[PDB]
Amino acid sequence: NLAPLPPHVPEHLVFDFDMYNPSNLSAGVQEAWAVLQESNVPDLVWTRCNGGHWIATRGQLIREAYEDYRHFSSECPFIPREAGEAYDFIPTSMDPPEQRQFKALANQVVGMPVVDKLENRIQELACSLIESLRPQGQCNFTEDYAEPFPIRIFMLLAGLPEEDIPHLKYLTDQMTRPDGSMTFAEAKEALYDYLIPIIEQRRQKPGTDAISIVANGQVNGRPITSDEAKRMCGLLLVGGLDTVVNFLSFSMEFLAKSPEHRQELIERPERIPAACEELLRRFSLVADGRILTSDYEFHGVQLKKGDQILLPQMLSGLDERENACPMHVDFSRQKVSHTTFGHGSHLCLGQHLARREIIVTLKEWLTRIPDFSIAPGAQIQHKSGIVSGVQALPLVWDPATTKAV
Ligand code: HEM
Repeated sequence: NLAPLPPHVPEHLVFDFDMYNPSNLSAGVQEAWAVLQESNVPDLVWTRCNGGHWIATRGQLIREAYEDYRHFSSECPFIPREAGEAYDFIPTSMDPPEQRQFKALANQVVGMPVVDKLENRIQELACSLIESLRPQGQCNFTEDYAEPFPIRIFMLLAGLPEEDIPHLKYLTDQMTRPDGSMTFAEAKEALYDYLIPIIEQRRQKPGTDAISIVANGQVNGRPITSDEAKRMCGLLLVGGLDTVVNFLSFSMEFLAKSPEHRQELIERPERIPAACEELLRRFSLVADGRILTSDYEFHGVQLKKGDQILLPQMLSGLDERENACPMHVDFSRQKVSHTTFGHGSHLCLGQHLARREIIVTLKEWLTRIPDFSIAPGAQIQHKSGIVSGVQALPLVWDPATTKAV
């Protein structure tokens, strides 16, 4: 389904890439997206899929566009346009200076001090989850750890019932990896229907949870409104349920295939932090964009007001001009360059929480289950979207080789 080429788009700048169903998906989602970085592809292209939009294929441009909010606005960050228009999460749908105020409050509920406070709990859940799987000798990583671990920690932070996970997770997934079952506006509607009552109650009888903190916060000297609280909370929800979840599978899929990398971390644990960054670079998984606020010429290409442009955060670290041998995982890289957590005034607020959950998982898993692999006959399938993911990850191991700690 290709849309007719706009009058201002040069025919030679056309490359029909479908961010929701890339061609070589079978080889891995990152590999599938990296085709945009082949010699035959210009730095800035236009695809006719999903309504027609631009795509910046180089780290340099991606960074530039993200730094220039004057021309590239957050107002419409999702593709297709229908989704981006219905998109109203705070603070991502807003540009600075406005953005700053809300960013500050959000940082209060998921910032560093909060992570430091939840450390022991994160460590406890990881250990408990793993120890319970260790003797089984097998599991579907995606549903047995990748999902429960980060999500339960979030529900704990938000003070929400673990019984709502299935419902909430489904709605989130429809927003990043659309099933066609429902439009973005509907998924968004459903999620807000869930939050409104809760925020209401949290305004009258406040608690210590992130939701209470947000629902009763102060922005620009005055108090936050219900709508504003609802829109910010909706964003924390999507971030807490559909980000770390997927990243952990990509990483575990790789560690399961690379004994030498597992070994390296087991012997030189001081390398884990560095390893975490390299994996964040190699298995980057986010791709959203911006909207042109006016006609603007970007690197020789003429962009028209209203044009939407995808700035794949995942491509920056795969660009050979930024990292030599991009597809190779090297824990000892002198300089690990990436924009996995974004770039510009919208740099990820939950990156500290994320890194903590990743580093804990790596350390605690390899301690108890140092040797594991992917189940025979299983074919690991990836899925593309605003946030890419793994369908399932069947792992197997000899319990006799595990270590109860
Ligand atoms: C590996 C995990 C994660 C990745 C790769 C990631 C990636 C990103 C990216 C690329 C952005 C920038 C989007 C843009 O500029 O349009 C972002 C924003 C954000 N992330 Fe994360 N994120 C992760 C985990 C989290 C978690 C766990 C939370 C917390 C619940 C979270 C909350 C946010 C928020 C609130 C923003 C919006 C900040 C703003 O608009 O100013 N993220 N994230």
